[PDB]
Amino acid sequence: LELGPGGPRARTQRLLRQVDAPVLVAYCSREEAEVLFAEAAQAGLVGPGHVWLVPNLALGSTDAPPAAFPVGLISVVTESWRLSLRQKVRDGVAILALGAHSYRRQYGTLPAPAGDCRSHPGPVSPAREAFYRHLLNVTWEGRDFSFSPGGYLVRPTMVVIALNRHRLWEMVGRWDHGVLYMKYPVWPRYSTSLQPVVDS
Amino acid sequence: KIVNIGAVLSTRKHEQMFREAVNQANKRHGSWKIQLNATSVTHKPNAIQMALSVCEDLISSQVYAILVSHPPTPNDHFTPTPVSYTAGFYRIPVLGLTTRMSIYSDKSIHLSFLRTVPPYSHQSSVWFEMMRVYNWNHIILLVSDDHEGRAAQKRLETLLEERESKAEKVLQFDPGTKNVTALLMEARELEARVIILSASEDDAATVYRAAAMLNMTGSGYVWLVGEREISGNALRYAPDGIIGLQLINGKNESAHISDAVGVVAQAVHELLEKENITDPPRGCVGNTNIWKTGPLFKRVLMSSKYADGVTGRVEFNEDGDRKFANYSIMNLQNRKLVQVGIYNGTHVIPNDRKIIWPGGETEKPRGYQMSTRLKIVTIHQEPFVYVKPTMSDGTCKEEFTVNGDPVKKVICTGPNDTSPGSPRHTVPQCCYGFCIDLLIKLARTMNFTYEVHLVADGKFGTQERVNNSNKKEWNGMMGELLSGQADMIVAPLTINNERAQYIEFSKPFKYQGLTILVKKEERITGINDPRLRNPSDKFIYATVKQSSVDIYFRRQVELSTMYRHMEKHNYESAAEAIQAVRDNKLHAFIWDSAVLEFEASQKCDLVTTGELFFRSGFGIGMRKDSPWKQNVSLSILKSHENGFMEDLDKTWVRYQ
Ligand SMILES: *[C@@H]1O[C@H](CO)[C@@H](O[C@@H]2O[C@H](CO)[C@@H](O)[C@H](O)[C@H]2NC(C)=O)[C@H](O)[C@H]1NC(C)=O
Ligand SMILES: *[C@@H]1O[C@H](CO)[C@@H](O)[C@H](O)[C@H]1NC(C)=O
Ligand SMILES: *[C@@H]1O[C@H](CO)[C@@H](O)[C@H](O)[C@H]1NC(C)=O
Ligand SMILES: *[C@@H]1O[C@H](CO)[C@@H](O)[C@H](O)[C@H]1NC(C)=O
Ligand SMILES: *[C@@H]1O[C@H](CO)[C@@H](O)[C@H](O)[C@H]1NC(C)=O
Ligand SMILES: *[C@@H]1O[C@H](CO)[C@@H](O)[C@H](O)[C@H]1NC(C)=O
Repeated sequence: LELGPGGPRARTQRLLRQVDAPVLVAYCSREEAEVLFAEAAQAGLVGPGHVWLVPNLALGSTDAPPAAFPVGLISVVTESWRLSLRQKVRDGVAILALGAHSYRRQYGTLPAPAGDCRSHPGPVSPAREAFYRHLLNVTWEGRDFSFSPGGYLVRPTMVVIALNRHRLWEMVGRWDHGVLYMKYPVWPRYSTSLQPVVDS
Repeated sequence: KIVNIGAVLSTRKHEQMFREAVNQANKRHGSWKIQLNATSVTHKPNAIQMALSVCEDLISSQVYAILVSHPPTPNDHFTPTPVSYTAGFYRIPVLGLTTRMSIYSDKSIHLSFLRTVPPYSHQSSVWFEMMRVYNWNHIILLVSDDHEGRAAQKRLETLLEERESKAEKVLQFDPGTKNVTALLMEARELEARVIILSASEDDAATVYRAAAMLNMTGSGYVWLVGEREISGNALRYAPDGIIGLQLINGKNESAHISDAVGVVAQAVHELLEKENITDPPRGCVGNTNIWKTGPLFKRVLMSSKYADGVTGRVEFNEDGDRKFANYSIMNLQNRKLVQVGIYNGTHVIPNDRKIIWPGGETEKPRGYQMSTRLKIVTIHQEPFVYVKPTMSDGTCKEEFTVNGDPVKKVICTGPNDTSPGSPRHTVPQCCYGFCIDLLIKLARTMNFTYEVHLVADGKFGTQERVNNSNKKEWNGMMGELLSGQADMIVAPLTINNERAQYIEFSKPFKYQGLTILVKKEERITGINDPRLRNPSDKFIYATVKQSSVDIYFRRQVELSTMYRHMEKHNYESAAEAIQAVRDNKLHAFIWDSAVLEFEASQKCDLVTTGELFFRSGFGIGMRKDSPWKQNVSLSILKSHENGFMEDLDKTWVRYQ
């Protein structure tokens, strides 16, 4: 889809009429998410018999779900999504501190801090990738924070959240690295406003 | 209205020429309603300082467009990157005219960056055309470990794969490192003779040096690289008679600037006829949101096809790249590149200087070299593969059969009874028997020389996930064949779907099935006994793990419960399970027919049961690509009508 400002609805809505799936997965931005939610609202594919999925990118504030967001949408995020910013900062500082302390345990020295902006060191300062390696494996409060070679967190513990019947975002389940848990072995398909329907 | 157009240059001459080009655009279209003005900045060695200069100079004015070129010094090839991020913060379009790196080609990080010249990765496209020129297939890929190398690899593999073709193999190397010859070693003996490569100039020089000292410049061998790999020290180390790729407009930065100004003028004039035009933010500080027409400008600049290019009609691709590229192919004859072809947007026309290939010839050599010396992998199986230690002379004591003929014994190297308790020292013992007999028969039939050795791990192999549930791959002989360690599978192997999904089989040279062995009423009734129909703990039954019957029990979902028993008692070889049954440790052993009735007729202390419920064939399985498939098929069929394996059965399995 185009989904940009002033995008031709006929080109989009026509193909939506050509869309016949009851279960969907979508990818877009949060503004594009709002636009497509409105577009499906006039398309009628928002109905209870319809399922649509989306990654974290098209989501804004979990505490601020816009009215365009339809009820029953579900995604998965980090467990720290309910932790306040202070807790996140403390955990990050703890990760850095434990990495530095592991560097000291292996060698007994503080990690060399970086320089200023009017120059740029060429070599990688082998102590620095030693610190990086000791930072590649982080565990705190039982939650591992070992990162990936791709520069991000690898093998994390995720929580699956779903918008509730009161337009509230709440967690339905948890993916613990090999195991799935989730409430509601059936999904309440509210009658486009409320009152989930019993499947025949 | 005045619109500012920005440039990033360090020449002090192309700056004034860019101003003159802005004036020329004004002459071509007119700036009475919408005045046009130019602005030039100088890229600096310090990335932070030049980014600050861009922020406080080019953003301090509501500049609608910006372009960049490379500095003469090869230091900081990614100089435009801070400019790209600065434009991205407000999502501003940016043009790079001189970059050849696919890093900038990414639009997930560089949203509105456009590049006139395609990167070195797009160079890949011409090699595909080269493949069409010479009707070649035996492609060997060599590439650096850098992101540019991986991107080029992906592009070229896509290009070769839409034609249902696949690269024979791919090799990756760490840039700047040495001792690459060893890597070249494991690529040296492959049957292919045409080569492709992707690296940097110093890496190109290193590999040129290695190939020269490895005699890789001989006949048949040939390869092709980009401009940077045939320049400077790389050109110095390059051999003569090597082919090379050249840009039509590699070094004329002025032409790039002219065409860029023209296309920018076209795009901006198409913009000004529209409404809701938002001025770009003035100054980084005080503005922290998106620019609205920025994405609009990129949308109308994808659609901008600039015909008045000095280098011709400039049409951007889906990703802002000039389509239908203009290249040339030279030949490095006597330390100079000489014209051998011109690449127009989709094909090549040769003109003169007939290609003098590195082997010293002027006629096109086939990019292939069939090997008479072939690799053979096997697994120990006494009725079909007899393995015995050799004595001091390097061989083992040969003996003559009852008929008086000697048994033909080949030198097979095995890691001293491969096991954790084995030192893994691969001693050359002697192998002989049925399979060896038929190998030597078909070999002298096809005259091809052979190298025989059993499998390293001693296991058949199955499609299994890589360690921590990563992608599926083959173990055992299928592993060595999908990797190329051997050429055919010479063993009483069981044909099946998944092997056929990756390997192929000839017509089966033997017909066989499955049955059970026990010791010495209590007759286990074949397969339909609730003793086995219903899994029972008191009764023990298993097979060899990573084998065909494993796949049998896996596909038979209703039998999965018995498969659950498999997980407890699966063996690794036949002999130890045979001893366990003779020791009554194992109640019953399911396995293939032929071996099993052979053992029953020989030892007579154990009894077989159950019919050959799974009809199957022992056939020569090997790679889909190689031509020996039909040849070996017809040869073994001719032996069948000749009853040669009947004589072999009389020699080995019958009369017991
Ligand atoms: C570099 O490119 C510029 C174009 O920007 C060339 O200048 C013109 O090139 C055309 C092509 O033959 C000539 O017909 C014009 O007479 C040239 N004009 C001027 C003012 O020179 C320039 O010749 C190119 N130079 C090199 C070395 O490639
Ligand atoms: C982290 O990994 C490094 C090796 O890269 C190892 O030396 C160190 O002991 C590890 N520490 C932890 C807590 O795993
Ligand atoms: C190169 O020289 C000859 C000719 O091929 C060959 O015998 C020799 O082994 C080769 N040496 C290397 C290092 O490849
Ligand atoms: C590419 O080649 C064509 C054919 O020779 C020639 O017109 C010019 O060099 C290039 N064309 C364009 C449109 O760039
Ligand atoms: C591009 O050049 C080729 C030959 O190099 C020639 O077929 C034609 O001029 C162009 N290709 C096509 C498909 O038109
Ligand atoms: C010998 O082998 C070569 C290549 O393997 C083949 O071309 C030739 O026909 C063979 N000759 C005989 C008599 O088998």
